Amino acid sequence: TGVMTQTPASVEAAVGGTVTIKCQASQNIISSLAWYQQKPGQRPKLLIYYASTLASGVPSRFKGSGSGTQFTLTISDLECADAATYYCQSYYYSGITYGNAFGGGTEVVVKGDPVAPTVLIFPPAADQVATGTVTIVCVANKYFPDVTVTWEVDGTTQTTGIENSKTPQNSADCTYNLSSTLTLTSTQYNSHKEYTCKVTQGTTSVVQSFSRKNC
Amino acid sequence: GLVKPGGTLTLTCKASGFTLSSYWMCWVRQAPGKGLELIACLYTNGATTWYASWVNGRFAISRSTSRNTVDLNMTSLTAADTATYFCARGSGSGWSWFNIWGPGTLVTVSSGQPKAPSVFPLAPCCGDTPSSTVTLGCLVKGYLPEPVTVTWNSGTLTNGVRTFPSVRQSSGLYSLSSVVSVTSTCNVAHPATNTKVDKTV
Amino acid sequence: GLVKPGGTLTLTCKASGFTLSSYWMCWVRQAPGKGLELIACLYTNGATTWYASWVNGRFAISRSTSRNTVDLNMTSLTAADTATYFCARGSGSGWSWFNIWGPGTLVTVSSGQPKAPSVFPLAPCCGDTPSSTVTLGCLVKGYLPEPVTVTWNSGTLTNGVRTFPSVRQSSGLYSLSSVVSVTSTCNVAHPATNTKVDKTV
Amino acid sequence: SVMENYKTRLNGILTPIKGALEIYKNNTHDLVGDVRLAGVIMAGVAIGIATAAQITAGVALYEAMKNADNINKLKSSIESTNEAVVKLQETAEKTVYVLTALQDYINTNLVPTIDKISCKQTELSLDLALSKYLSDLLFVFGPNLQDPVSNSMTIQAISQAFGGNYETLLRTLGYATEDFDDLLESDSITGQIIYVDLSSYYIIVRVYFPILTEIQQAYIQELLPVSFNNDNSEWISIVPNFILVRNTLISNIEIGFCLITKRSVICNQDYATPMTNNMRECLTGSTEKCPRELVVSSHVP
Amino acid sequence: ALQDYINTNLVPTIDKISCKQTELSLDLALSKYLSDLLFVFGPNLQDPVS
Ligand SMILES: *[C@@H]1O[C@H](CO)[C@@H](O)[C@H](O)[C@H]1NC(C)=O
Ligand SMILES: *[C@@H]1O[C@H](CO)[C@@H](O)[C@H](O)[C@H]1NC(C)=O
Ligand SMILES: *[C@@H]1O[C@H](CO)[C@@H](O)[C@H](O)[C@H]1NC(C)=O
Ligand SMILES: *[C@@H]1O[C@H](CO)[C@@H](O)[C@H](O)[C@H]1NC(C)=O
Repeated sequence: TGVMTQTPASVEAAVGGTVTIKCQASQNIISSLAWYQQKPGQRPKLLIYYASTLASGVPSRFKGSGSGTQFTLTISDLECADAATYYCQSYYYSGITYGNAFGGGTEVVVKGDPVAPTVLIFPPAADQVATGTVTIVCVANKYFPDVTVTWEVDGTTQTTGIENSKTPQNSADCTYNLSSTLTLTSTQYNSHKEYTCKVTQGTTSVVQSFSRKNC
Repeated sequence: GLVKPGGTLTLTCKASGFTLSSYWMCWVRQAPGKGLELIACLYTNGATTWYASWVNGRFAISRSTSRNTVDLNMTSLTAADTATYFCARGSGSGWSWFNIWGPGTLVTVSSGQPKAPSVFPLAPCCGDTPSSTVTLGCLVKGYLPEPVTVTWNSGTLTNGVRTFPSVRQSSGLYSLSSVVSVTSTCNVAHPATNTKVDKTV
Repeated sequence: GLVKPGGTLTLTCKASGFTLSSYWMCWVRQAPGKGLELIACLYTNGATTWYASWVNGRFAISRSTSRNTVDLNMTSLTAADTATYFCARGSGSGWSWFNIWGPGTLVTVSSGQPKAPSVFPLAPCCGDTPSSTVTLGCLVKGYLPEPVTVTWNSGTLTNGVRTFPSVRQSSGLYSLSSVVSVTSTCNVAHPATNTKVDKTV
Repeated sequence: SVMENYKTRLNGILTPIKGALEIYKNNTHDLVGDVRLAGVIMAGVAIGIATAAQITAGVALYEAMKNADNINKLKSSIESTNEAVVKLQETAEKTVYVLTALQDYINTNLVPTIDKISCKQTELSLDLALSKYLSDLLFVFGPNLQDPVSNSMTIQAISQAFGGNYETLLRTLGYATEDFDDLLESDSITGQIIYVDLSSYYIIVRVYFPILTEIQQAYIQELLPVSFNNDNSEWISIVPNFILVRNTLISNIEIGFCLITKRSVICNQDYATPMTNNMRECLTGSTEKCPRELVVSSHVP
Repeated sequence: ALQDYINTNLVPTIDKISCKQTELSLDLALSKYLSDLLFVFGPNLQDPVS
């Protein structure tokens, strides 16, 4: 059958640098390869067809090369907006030989200017206390690089009840956003007096607190 | 989007920018957070079909040839079949790269039935001191069908919109959060359960 | 470069940027201070050859077809045959303009035998007043093979390098001069006699 | 969908040839060689009815099967070829040459103009090219080809699969001889289909390139007819214009199937035919035995 | 012969295809011309004085 060995799975490169993605076909495909761009929560965007031809309206810094079994994709003068997952696909059709497959994909992430996070915390509503389940969310805004998230009630660390999802890199400054939420029942929410949420960016660390009454 | 393990589902192309019969047409699938996977193409004649090696007659393409639609049929579904199913037109009559991608249809296999979303107004309390910069938003949890739409006061101010991606809890339902910032106002709709509630401005 | 009147010489192409058999290949010659003259081409098949009207079987092309080389053979040489012999690739398989020129091989017919160059350190004496601008250099004379290479302290400072062209004396040997300028250091090599002397910095 | 339709049509054309070849391939067995038998055995009961030439052609097909299997090891490479003429090397053993139909048209007339004309225009042009190729190829490889197990088909007819460019086919294999044109025009250079691939839609042909041999003690005398007058009338002797003499034996000859040159008569077989004794006696010198015919035409030698 | 093919099909596409591709196409054109011309001007033409 037909398979596509795409390397590497993920890669890091600073803004203004060059990144190289490679796709390997099990069989000869005679320059019948395409390259797509896909950003999270979006449909793919065509970049290169026939291994070399650039799709209309695509910047020239995306350069494809290769023939037969080995192909490469090179992105020069890297920008923040370039961070996305990049796929390759074979549409080989001699007439008698059929070779169609997608690449595994390569996640590219561009190193922007380091930026400290601004930490926020949120209190539960009154209807939230009902049914005995309460979510308190702690969010971090405009930050890079990746940060660790920790919660601490009354001087104690918690391993369960937390779920966090991170937005895609902002296309202008390569900054991530976080939304960590913690859930427990209303009886244990009322028994503890105060909760604190700690965000850590290397040596730097940001904390946020809130009273039990009111916020 | 709702479907039962072992059930069947039928999807349709939503490209609608051309005559569907004159173009090369595949169905591309992408599991959440996974790579794109090609399922099945359909030649312009309408009888010859291409299938990946793994489908093995589990999926089937046809076209309405009158309403200008293309369908995909599914059987014996499993948890691995949960994905976004993309209808991709392919630039030409024959085999080729895709330059038009359909919006896609979310598909969720699960023993659970559609659950109405729980909307919470999260907000810094009135007791704390109000700064010049304020941050507000809504919270949506307790819903089983993946697709959510988060608009804000009918979307007249979207400069500070910051919607977050969904996440599963251990029980199988999702939850998201959205925050805004304005100088010192929220409607969330969930079509599968047909809930469009908006209160506490 | 050394050869005796009536002797024979064999040259080789130094292009080495492609497969030699797939391209149109001539040998171009240029007497010192004279115009370019075309000697002989060689078709890609390797048997058919083109010759100018004046050679009349005096020159001959062949290819090693294994080491990817092309040769030129010469007989009954005279003083007119003294020239730089260029191997020129010609853009295509068939007849065409040349877009790649080989570096060329100097050829000198002469009754004399290779003579080692005489290197002199010319320099304004230490007695005269030293100005802010100083001009230094070397001098090479007394050598019979035309090609000279003039480098300077292994070439780490080439901003003020000013090498001059060679000239013949009446007896048949050459002489050149090179000058530099720096703020208040010379190696000349002559490969045919295999002399690479460098002293008096 | 043009290529799928073309594949279906070409399979419909090619399947009978493959079955006809398989009739002999399946019923030809190569027993373990030894001193008792020096060849392969043909299943006469399984063949059923066959002429001598057809059985000899089956033997030739067997002898081809070895190099045919060697060539088919490169099947994946054959499918990947995108040039009109290509040379295949793997171990410098039996270098395989591959000719592809319409590949030059795809490379020089459709791919270069793909930018200039619409996709539907290009598709229609491709379909037209394939259909014309089928219309021209059908005369030779259609139902007219009844016995594919035969090395009697000329290479010019065989080359219709390659647009009739038999010069490229012959020069690619490297054939070279003074009698190249004499062998070609006398229908002496022949080919035989030795393998048909219905999945990859390619065939392997074996070119039989002979050498002309002068038949010793034999010549062919020609007579130039001229009208002669008798009884106030014009007449023409009704006599063989070409007489074959071999070992001083007079016989007729079927010149029509031979190539006549100024120096010799070139034939792809012995075309001698018997002559009645009266004609031989007249050529012997009994002129009253040769008939004549009235000349009424205004133009006669 | 073949001058119209040289002028309208090979020189216009010389930019678009490789030199080896163009050379092969030219050789193919000449060989097809020889294959078709041979039936009339080959050894079949025994008496050119006619
Ligand atoms: C899909 O398959 C099922 C079972 O084979 C069948 O009931 C259903 O009608 C099919 N749908 C389409 C659109 O073919
Ligand atoms: C050049 O010609 C001379 C004399 O004919 C001969 O000795 C020599 O081998 C030739 N060289 C080459 C490279 O053919
Ligand atoms: C020849 O044998 C092959 C393999 O056994 C079989 O597929 C084919 O149908 C046979 N053909 C005939 C004419 O018996
Ligand atoms: C196919 O296209 C590629 C890229 O345009 C090109 O490099 C190659 O030479 C082409 N091959 C043929 C046979 O036209």
